Amino acid sequence: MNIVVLISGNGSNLQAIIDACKTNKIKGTVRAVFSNKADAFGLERARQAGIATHTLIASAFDSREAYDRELIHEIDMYAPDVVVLAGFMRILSPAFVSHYAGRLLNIHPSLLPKYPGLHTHRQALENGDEEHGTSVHFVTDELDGGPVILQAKVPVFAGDSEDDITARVQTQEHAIYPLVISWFADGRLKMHENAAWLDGQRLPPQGYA
Ligand SMILES: Nc1nc(=O)c2cc(CNc3ccc(C(=O)N[C@@H](CCC(=O)O)C(=O)O)cc3)cnc2[nH]1
Ligand SMILES: NCC(=O)N[C@@H]1O[C@H](COP(=O)([O-])[O-])[C@@H](O)[C@H]1O
Repeated sequence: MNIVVLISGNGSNLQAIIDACKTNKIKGTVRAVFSNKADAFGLERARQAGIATHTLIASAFDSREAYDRELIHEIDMYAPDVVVLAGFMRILSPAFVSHYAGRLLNIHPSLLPKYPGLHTHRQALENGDEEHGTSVHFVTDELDGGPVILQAKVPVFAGDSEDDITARVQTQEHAIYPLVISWFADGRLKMHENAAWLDGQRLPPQGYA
């Protein structure tokens, strides 16, 4: 099974996917890593692991719809079974999402539906929430609002800075994202429009395993 992952930055979630694949905890392999950022450190992590690297700068493209068609064109050389967003900072257009319908996955750092945009850790901190988290979901047109597959909650404390909530949440991501990609790789996980289905069971809105 061919996985390609899209990144915009450090690549710590990418690294976890590579390591799980390597130890066959995921029955499948990362064929290519795409970045929209030429300085993304995740590309050096891909490179050291011997995966194909591709940077595709949108300055160059004149239109959203246009950038996304070159990106579809290049991804499909690797013939992906699943494409996974892991830190990719761009809204994907209806066409992209329509093309990878059912096999497009993302990790969002909030307990969805709660903070469906950017700055979610700072929102948790400023609203004085007890509990923060992370959510793995199927990507849909609706920004950060496709069916949730698995969340992991985290405590937010008191003398807690954004960096502390951030690193605590990232720890959970590194454990639950390889795990839902292996349920996908084993044929367990499916979307049947707007619903996520694990082992034939329609999952509830907040996910769960
Ligand atoms: N269609 C779609 N659905 C999704 O649920 C989705 C999930 C993530 C959502 N992640 C993010 C990450 C960064 C930005 C971001 O930088 N947004 C700015 C810049 C414009 C752009 O994203 O292309 C903005 O104006 O919101 C947006 C969403 C990636 N694209 C998706 N695209
Ligand atoms: N909705 C998009 C988004 O903000 N995603 C977040 O980007 C980070 C990338 O980490 P990494 O570069 O170390 O993998 C991840 O922590 C992920 O939750």
